[PDB]
Amino acid sequence: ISGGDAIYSSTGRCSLGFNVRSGSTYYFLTAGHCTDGATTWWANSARTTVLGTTSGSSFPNNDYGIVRYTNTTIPKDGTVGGQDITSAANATVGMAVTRRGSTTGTHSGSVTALNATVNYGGGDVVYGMIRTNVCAEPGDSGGPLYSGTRAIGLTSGGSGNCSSGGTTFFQPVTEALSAYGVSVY
Amino acid sequence: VDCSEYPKPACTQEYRPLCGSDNKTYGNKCNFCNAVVESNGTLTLSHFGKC
Repeated sequence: ISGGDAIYSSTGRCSLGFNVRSGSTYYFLTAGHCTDGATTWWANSARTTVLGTTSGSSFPNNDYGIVRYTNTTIPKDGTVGGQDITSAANATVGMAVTRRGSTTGTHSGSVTALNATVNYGGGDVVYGMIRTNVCAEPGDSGGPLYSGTRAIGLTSGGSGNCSSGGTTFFQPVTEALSAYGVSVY
Repeated sequence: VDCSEYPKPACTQEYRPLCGSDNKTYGNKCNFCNAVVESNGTLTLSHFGKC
């Protein structure tokens, strides 16, 4: 399973952000709004292929979560679909980026602003987000935003749709790697 | 589902589908409620789950 693939929790479906590790321990990153209140994660709708269990979750304020792999057989590719990812980088205004998600597949665009505040309501506000003109739709949450072989962000939310065009905000991935002490591979 | 606090400029994008009175599957409550608003209150909930 790789960046962009579907992930299922008890509650619904999100997308795998990036495969990361610490030592010999494998985890995956996804959005914190997906990890919040999720314990177990599976690879299919039927919930028969277990992936692992939530180890950390940060939302609102930030929007990242981490799940530790408990499935031993499943290949854990350090890619996004078949795109290799070799490092993490900071987003910059004007940077060309690509998003992949379980519902919409792959879509491109550019970083239009940094440090945006997005208010999802009910006190669910997130800060420090990357704004882009890339679309996203339900199910795409938590998938990767990358640029070339650089990991950049995790999909959080936004408006619009892929047909009409829209705006998507992403959580800087560097902040999660550093919080959990993990790195991409 | 209550769409009173809508509209909302943004929605998180997890998938937990709902079925609208227009036969469209809405991906989550936030997306569904913003559509309600856009329709000026004419769209309603048919049932939970995909259509």
